[PDB]
Amino acid sequence: ARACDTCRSAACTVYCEADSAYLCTTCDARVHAANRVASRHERVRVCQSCESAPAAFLCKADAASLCTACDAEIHSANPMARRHQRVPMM
Ligand SMILES: [Zn+2]
Ligand SMILES: [Zn+2]
Ligand SMILES: [Zn+2]
Ligand SMILES: [Zn+2]
Repeated sequence: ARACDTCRSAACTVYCEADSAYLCTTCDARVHAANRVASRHERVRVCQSCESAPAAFLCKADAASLCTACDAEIHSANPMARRHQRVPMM
């Protein structure tokens, strides 16, 4: 798994575009509790397939938030995966 950019001792779980940062859950809380300005940052779950990119699609059938590339790889695999309905997370 991609490491947290601040603590570099835990797997990242969220991605913050404004900070351009992959963060584990505790570092995410510490960074955005710092003040009201930071607390407005919108964050997204890190892809649960590759765990190295921000997720862009939620697939409830797979119970997985996936980045664009993992979403395409997983759902082109075969005709059952191809019918999965995903929710754009934007
Ligand atoms: Zn961390
Ligand atoms: Zn942020
Ligand atoms: Zn991915
Ligand atoms: Zn799926």
